[PDB]
Amino acid sequence: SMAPSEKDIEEVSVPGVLAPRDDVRVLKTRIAKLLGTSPDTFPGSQPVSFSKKHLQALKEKNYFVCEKSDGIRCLLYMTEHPRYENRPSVYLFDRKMNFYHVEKIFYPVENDKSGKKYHVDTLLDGELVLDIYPGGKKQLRYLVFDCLACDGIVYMSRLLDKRLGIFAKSIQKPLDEYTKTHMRETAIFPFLTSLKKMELGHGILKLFNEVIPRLRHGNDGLIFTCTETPYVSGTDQSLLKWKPKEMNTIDFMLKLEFAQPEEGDIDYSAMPEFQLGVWEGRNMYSFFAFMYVDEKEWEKLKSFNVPLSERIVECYLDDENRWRFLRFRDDKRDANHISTVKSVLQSIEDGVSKEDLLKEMPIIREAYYNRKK
Repeated sequence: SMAPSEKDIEEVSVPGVLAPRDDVRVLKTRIAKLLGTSPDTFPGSQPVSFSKKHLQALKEKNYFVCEKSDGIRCLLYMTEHPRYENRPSVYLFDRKMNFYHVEKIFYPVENDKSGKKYHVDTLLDGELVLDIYPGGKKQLRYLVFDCLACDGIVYMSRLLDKRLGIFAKSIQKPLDEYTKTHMRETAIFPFLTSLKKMELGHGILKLFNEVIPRLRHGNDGLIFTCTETPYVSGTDQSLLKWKPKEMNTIDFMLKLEFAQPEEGDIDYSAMPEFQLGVWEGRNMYSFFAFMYVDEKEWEKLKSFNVPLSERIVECYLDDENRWRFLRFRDDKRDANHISTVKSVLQSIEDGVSKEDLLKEMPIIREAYYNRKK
C-alpha cells in the first residue's frame, strides 16, 4: 500500500485560463459598480462555524440545508469581454479574486430561437464540483446556490426565494430547454450548470442516509442557509457550516523520537514517539501534541517504506480526542500556522456533535410548522 497523500485527492481544476491583469481590473471595477461593493474585495458571502447557539437559530427562523460540497467556491460572471465588447464572456472567480476565463460555455436567453442573444451583468454564487462516473468518466459541474444579480438587476436585498427564483427562470430554465434538444452541443460544455437541491432545515437525517452517500463528488459536511435574510458580502452570521470533528483537520510537522534503552542498541522496529509540531512562522516550529498510533498502525506506517520524520501530515481528532494520522501533505511549504490551528480547534470546541444535532431536529421541525400559520 503506497503512503496516502494529497495525490489520492480527486482534484478540481477550474476549466479556464487566468484572465490578464488589465482585464481583471475592468471586471473588478465593473462588478463593484453593479453591486455597490469595493472592487478589490470579494463580494461573496462566507459562512460561520456551526456552534451551540445555532441550535436556537434553526429554531427561530426558516432554514434550508444541503450538503457542503468538496470543490471550488466560485462566483460566475456573465459579461462582455473587456477587450472585445462584441464578445460575450463568462468568468469564474474565487475568494482570492482569481479570475478565470471560461470558453465554449453557453447560457441561452428565454424564447430566443436565434441563440445569439446573451446575458450581461449577471452574477451567480455556487460551487464547481467534479462528479465521478464508472469507467473513469468525469463530469465537471457548477452547482448554483445563490444569485447576486440577474440581467442587470441586483437581487442581494431580496430573500433566497426571490434570488434563486430569478436564476431558475432567466438562466436554468432556458438552459434546460436548450439542453433537452441539443445533447450533441451540450457535450462541448466545460461544465454543466444546475440549481443545487436543498432540503428543509430539519431534514438533515435524509441527507445523511439517502442523499450524501449517493453523491458523485466529495462531501465536506453541511451548509445551513437562512431564507429570511438578504445576501451578505463577507462573513454572514446567518450562514452556517457544519462539519464532523474528523473533517476538521489540521496540518502538523511530524517528528519521530526513538527511546535509547539502558542497555544495548536502539530497536527501531519498536514504537517511537510521534511528536506533532505547529508552524510559528518563518522556520520556527514548537511542540503541540503527540500523535496516537496503535500497534497495527505502526506496522502499516513502516510498510509504507517512506521517510516518516520531518514531514507535514494531515491529522484529525478521534472519538477520544486523540490526534490521528490521515495522510501526508507534500503540497505544503509548512504546517498550519498557529493562528490557523487555534481557529480550527475553536470550531471543534464550540462544535455540535452529529448526535446532538440530530436529537434537536424534532424541536426544530415542530417550531417550523408552528410558524407556518
